[PDB]
Amino acid sequence: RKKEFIMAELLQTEKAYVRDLHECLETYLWEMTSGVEEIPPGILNKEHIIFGNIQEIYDFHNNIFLKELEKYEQLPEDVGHCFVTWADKFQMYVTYCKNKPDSNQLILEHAGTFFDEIQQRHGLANSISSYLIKPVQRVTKYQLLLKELLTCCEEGKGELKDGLEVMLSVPKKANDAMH
Amino acid sequence: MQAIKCVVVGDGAVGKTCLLISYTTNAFPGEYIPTVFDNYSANVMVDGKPVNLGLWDTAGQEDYDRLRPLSYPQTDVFLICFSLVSPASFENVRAKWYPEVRHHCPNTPIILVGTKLDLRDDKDTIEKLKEKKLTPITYPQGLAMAKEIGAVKYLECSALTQRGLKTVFDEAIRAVL
Ligand SMILES: CCN(CC)CCn1ccc2cc(NC(=O)Nc3cc(C)on3)ccc21
Repeated sequence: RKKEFIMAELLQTEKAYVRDLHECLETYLWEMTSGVEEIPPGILNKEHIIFGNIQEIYDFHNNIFLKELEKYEQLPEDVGHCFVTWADKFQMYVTYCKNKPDSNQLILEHAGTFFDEIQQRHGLANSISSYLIKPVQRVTKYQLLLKELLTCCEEGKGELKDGLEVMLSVPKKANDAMH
Repeated sequence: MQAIKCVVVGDGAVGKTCLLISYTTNAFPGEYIPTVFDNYSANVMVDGKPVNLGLWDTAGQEDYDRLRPLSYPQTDVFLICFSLVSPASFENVRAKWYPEVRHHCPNTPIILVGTKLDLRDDKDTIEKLKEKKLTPITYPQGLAMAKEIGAVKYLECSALTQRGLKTVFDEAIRAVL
């Protein structure tokens, strides 16, 4: 029962994360790249700095990772392998976090109400800042879910410990990369 | 209409996630305690004035000292939490949470929140602590700590019983208005 609730959360939160990155990309990012709206010169062609590699992170989750997690739905005791399999892709969270401070400064110092205007316009609860912390949150969350699985999966649990190892090591690497 | 970013910090033992879930859903989640609380916003009226309250969880980031501050900038108010039945989480207010919050957001109000109020009078909890030569954290300890960190209020609450819980967040809002 507990293993089933955790897996269900892992899956539902993964879906929402993909939705949230998608939303970010097709609202805040799209307005800038579109060229429909008036773009503060302090940020013009600096969408690389604002959104870092969030595209690539979204593509990972949307093209691969969510599809693979879904396959482990009835296999909660084995889902650690999913993280082992796809470990190298998580290295892109290092790049993202490294860049997040620069992203944040940029938005303060040069963006004025540009993104607020877009938020108001599109009717979004989440600000661009709320969307942009999400990768950082998500990448620290997976280790929580794996620890929870470990409290309730038998000696068939080295298929979690390696998964957890990976998901402890990604955020540490992202952490240790900060200036 | 006024937007409010509220960040919740503190040790894993506080039950940050459970707190926020229980406040937002009006109910202790009971059966299963979810590990994921996604950034939230909702309208609430306070002292008449309606307000848009933003809540950010930080659970998971407890071991990433350079990742945590990514959530700090532009925060309107911090809830710095400790569990009332964990002396260590209390001491960490002083040792870990207050320092980094001050270092990044030197002029941002802090509410000091004692969680797991319902466990302070629990025989098994009390006995588990006496076996470690400890006791639960009592009211004047919270007050004294709040004074020491420049917290605007010290508040105690239970995600379980809902005792003090709505008030924590009322006061987070009042500390910004
Ligand atoms: C001895 C271990 N117990 C499990 C904890 C077992 C007995 N028990 C089961 C659920 C439960 C829940 C609470 N209480 C809370 O969680 N209060 C909170 C949380 C936050 C935040 O703030 N208040 C008390 C006793 C309970």
